Amino acid sequence: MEYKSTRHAKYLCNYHFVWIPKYRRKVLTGEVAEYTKEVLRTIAEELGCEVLALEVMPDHIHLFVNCPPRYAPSYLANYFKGKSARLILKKFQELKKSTNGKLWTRSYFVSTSGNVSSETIKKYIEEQWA
Amino acid sequence: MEYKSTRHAKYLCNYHFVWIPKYRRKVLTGEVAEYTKEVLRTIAEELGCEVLALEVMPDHIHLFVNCPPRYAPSYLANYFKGKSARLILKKFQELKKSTNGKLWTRSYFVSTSGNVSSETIKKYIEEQWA
Repeated sequence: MEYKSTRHAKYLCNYHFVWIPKYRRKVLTGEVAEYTKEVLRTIAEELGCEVLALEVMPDHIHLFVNCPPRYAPSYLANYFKGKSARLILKKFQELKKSTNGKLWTRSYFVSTSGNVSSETIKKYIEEQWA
Repeated sequence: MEYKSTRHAKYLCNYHFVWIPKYRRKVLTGEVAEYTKEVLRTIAEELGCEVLALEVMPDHIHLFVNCPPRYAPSYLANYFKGKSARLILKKFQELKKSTNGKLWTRSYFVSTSGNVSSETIKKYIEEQWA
């Protein structure tokens, strides 16, 4: 698709993150559903990532993102999860109390994406040699 | 594709790294090209990454690795390149001379690979409940 590039590196790192709430389905809904969409969208940009897709559901979150090369997928997962937890619960005191603190589980799913043409490889090379 | 699992994360992280040497004059070939293809394999197993394709043409390396979520693309890119430089130079002192410790330029190309289908996502959500 389209490639970002510092003089560091010409890169394209697309990750799908996917994770679930700690207690089933009395949570990600209504204002809660939307603030969650707000906060992650801006955590994404706080780091320099781009939201490519983001669906929130009462059973799960699925956050598809483009991200600078300095970030480990693990760091990213724990970051989105970590800081969304803090935000949501300080914005919905109700939740904090009945989720006993634990809004997420300590598990996550991450999957890379993109299917790289042997043409752009050539491009990088030639526009490197020059 | 093939999805791996630690205690607290399910992952697939396929990256294509591409980088170049400074000089050209049959610098990556035969004697070298064989060791290059062999040290990167080594370094890959040193990190827990597992090589999915690796090609060494005089003009470019194209390593295609699947890696643990704990490594950031940068850290890997500098790791393969930096660590391979250090060895190749050692057992090819002739080239260390006709180069002055300058095996690669300080740029690189990384790109993610992999799809995600809905089936995949549900399956993960669906097995995280029990």
